[PDB]
Amino acid sequence: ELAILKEERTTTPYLTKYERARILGTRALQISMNAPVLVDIEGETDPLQIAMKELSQRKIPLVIRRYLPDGSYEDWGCDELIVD
Amino acid sequence: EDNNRIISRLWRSFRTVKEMAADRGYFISQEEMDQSLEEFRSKICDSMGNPQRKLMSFLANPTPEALEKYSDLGTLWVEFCDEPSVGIKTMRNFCLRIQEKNFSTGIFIYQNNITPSANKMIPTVSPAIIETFQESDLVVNITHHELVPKHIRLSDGEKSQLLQRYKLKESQLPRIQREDPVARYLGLKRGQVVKIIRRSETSGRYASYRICL
Amino acid sequence: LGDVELQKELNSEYEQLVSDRKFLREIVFVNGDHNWPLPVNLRRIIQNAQQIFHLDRAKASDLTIPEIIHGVRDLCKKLFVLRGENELIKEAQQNATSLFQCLVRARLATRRILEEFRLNRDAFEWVLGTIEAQFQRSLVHPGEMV
Amino acid sequence: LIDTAVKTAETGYIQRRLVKALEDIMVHYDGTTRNSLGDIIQFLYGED
Amino acid sequence: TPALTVYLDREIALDIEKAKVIQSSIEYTTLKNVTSATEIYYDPDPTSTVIEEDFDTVEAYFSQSPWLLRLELDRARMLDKQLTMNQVADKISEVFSDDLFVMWSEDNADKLIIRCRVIEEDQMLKRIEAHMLDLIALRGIPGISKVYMVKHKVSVPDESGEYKNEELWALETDGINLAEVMAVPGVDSSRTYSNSFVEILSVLGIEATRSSLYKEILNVIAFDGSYVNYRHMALLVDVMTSRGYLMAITRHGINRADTGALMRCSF
Repeated sequence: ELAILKEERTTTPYLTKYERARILGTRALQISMNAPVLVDIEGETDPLQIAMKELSQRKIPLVIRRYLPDGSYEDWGCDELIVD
Repeated sequence: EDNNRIISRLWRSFRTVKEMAADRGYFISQEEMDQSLEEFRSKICDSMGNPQRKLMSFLANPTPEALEKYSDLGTLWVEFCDEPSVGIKTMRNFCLRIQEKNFSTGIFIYQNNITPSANKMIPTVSPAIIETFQESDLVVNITHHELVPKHIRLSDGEKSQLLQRYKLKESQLPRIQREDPVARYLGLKRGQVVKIIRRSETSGRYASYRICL
Repeated sequence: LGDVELQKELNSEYEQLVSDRKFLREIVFVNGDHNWPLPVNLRRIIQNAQQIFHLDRAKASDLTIPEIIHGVRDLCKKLFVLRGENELIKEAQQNATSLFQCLVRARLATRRILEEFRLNRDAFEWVLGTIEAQFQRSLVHPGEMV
Repeated sequence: LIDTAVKTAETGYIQRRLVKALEDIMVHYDGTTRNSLGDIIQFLYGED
Repeated sequence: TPALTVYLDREIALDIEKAKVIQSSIEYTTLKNVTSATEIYYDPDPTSTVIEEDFDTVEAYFSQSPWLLRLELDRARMLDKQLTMNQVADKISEVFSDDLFVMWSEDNADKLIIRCRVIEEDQMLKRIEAHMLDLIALRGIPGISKVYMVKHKVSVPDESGEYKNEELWALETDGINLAEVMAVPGVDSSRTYSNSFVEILSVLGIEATRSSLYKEILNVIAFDGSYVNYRHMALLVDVMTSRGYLMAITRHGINRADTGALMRCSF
């Protein structure tokens, strides 16, 4: 009804600064609550740095729902948005 | 002397009225466009030199392009009145004549003032449309000013396209007053959308859209 | 020397440049000012390309004219401020990047690329890709409290 | 000293009024600049 | 400080005498501006006089109420405004067509005088004198109290296409009347500008109002060499002109919007 098909998605293909900040915060909070970790944890123990490692390797299992001013929205998985 | 100045100002106002009509889409003969001050004085003035404002009143028909585009474009009547103050009498005659020959739009150019009692007949004369301008206002064509970019009224289909492209409602657009000098000059009715292309120092060119209230 | 099926492209380039000249002089900047804040510093890109690809010894350049012209033409059609196949979307996209396209074409001209900057093919491709990426990075993010 | 002591109140009032006037304006995912009512202020931010 | 910048037509814009004539045409002078001192004389007989200077003038002017007004016109004030006796007397008769009969001494006369007759009336004369001194115009646009002959270093392309400075006269003013000055012949009607953007809105529309608003804000900010990026002032002027009319940054502007009650109360 308000979801947009993956073909006519006309928002930016790039992760914005706010989306990146909130995604990292949410992933860090999740990992600090003994959530499973998708990357191989080698040296670092801080949940924020682990979340950054996951973000770089496109392994954060989250979805951004971008609301338009008319109420409709587009859904983008974190692994398909482009990270600078 | 001052007679020359009065005649020149009246001729400038007449040229502005013709430019207004042609801009709005009506066909005007190219020779009546280039009407010169002396030739105008020949065709209008008297032996005493004072001008008959009853000969300037002309009739304009829609150019075929402005008919294919603005399907709601009827036939235009333009009258320069002789009474400086205009009352309910003169408006009654004007409205009777406009409805009498099914003229869609009647422009009533006056000199001094149009009284509110007369002013009340302007909206009550459906389905015809009566607009008024003051001669002092028409001396300069303001659409030629450098700060006034070119306004182009959209058609119904293009207005719908504009609203759907932005997923917009009519009330969520920038707005223009019906009494705006460029809306007044263009004969904008409520709900019609002009497109305003203008200079942009950051991007070169920028298109703006306003809905007339 | 003497070719025609290439002089056509050279004339197309020069006519686009004259169009930009006329546009900027008569509509946008009538008083002649030509130093304006714009995204993506092209001077720095060109000099970085020279440093990275070692453009000394004025070596014979393997960068053909049609490839230069088509590279800049393709680049000008890859700077996306608005995405969508709509028609007003296309109009707004071209209105958005007209001044920046004027800049990119004033700098990456065929004579300038070949003589003034003496770029080879690698430095040229690097300049185009860097302009692409840095322009995509200069855009405002949705959510800004502007 | 009088200028420094006295003008700061007018300046702070001006900045408060500007902030209240422009506080609800955001760039949206379609590029437009709209207020809280959804009304368009600029069709593209900064026109570029 | 209201002010217009009246750009002249190019033929005028290079010549200085023509520009000064346009200045004279655009500037506002009233009968107050050229009058020294007014008297009231009892002159019982219109064909004779009790005075000793103007008897010869009216004996050369001949071959109603006995209340006379004898107003005097200083020399230099007439000289500087290109005004003579003929135009002034005509202007008085313009609004006192037939309820007043005007006598005027000649211009070379050792005393520059005007005499008028009404057609107990020692106070209607005073009322008429006050209304003349305070409402009779001579030439120019009302609302323009001063005009200046200013020089603008415009940069225009040469015949070789290269940009070169060019020295043009233009007019700056005290007061504002955009519509009437825009019409005056000799003025570039497409380039007259006002520092009051309310006037711009009333005359030129809302887009010109946005342009004028940006120009004023940029002037105020960039006065001291400060540089604010364009987009911020563009946003500020777009918020102020978005509804079709000028929205002030006040409660009277902000709180007349359609936003929620909690926002408006919070301000």
